Amino acid sequence: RLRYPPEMPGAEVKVYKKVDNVDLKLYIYKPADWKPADRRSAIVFFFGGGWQSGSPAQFRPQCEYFAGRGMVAMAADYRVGSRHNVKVADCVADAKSAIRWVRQHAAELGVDPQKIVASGGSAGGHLAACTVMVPDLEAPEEDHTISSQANAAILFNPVLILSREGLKDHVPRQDWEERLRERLGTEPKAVSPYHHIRAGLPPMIIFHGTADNTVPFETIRLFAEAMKKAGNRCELVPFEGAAHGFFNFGRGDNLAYQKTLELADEFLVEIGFLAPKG
Ligand SMILES: [Cl-]
Repeated sequence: RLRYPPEMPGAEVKVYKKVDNVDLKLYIYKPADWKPADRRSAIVFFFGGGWQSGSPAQFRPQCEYFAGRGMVAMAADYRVGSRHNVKVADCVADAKSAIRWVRQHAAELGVDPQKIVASGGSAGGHLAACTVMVPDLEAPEEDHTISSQANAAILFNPVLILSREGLKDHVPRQDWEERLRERLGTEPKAVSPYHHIRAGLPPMIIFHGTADNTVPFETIRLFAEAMKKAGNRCELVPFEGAAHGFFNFGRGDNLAYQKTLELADEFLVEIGFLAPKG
């Protein structure tokens, strides 16, 4: 019941990438007092759906929230398996193309090109994480010299471990890695945020349910532990007993929705991307 293509009432629509004969769109929400020479922080949301399905509609409520707070907030479309027959590496390239485009067009968007936040849920959280910390896998036909790298991330139960290398798997299952290579369209490590943990990365906040049966909470704890040891600001907010998707607008009386927004907001204030309320 999440429509594709979404209505996105009140959004300005921009095509950020043309590829395989599809126009990939950003649904852009500006604040009421937006003017062209502004230098606002921006946020780009990537929907979840296993890199197979989903809709930018998922993050419309969050875009409206952050536009109300003075950000240029947007939800990005990206290619997925069920509609475009792509693999995960393609989705990653699209997400990188979105951040590049916003940076490239920062002036006309009224945006500070160094305050661009990547955000998303599950598979889309994975994409957001890739824009912050995984090297580009392919050179774009558009905007070649602009960085794709986001300046911060806000992740809603992301997928962050996509390879089993350097883990405590008791037997070598190189076969599992070969199968992953075929599914992902590249070497699994090359789209596995966990395998790119290093010092000097942009800051992030992660919301994850401790009862998540799709993405184990322990994968996220490992990630955050390692990020902190590398000296990165990586705030892990557990939601005790919560399941995958807990944060969505319309779930559990919107309590987790509201809480994640408050905390994401405080994060952005903490890192200097938003003015304190008032
Ligand atoms: Cl779950």
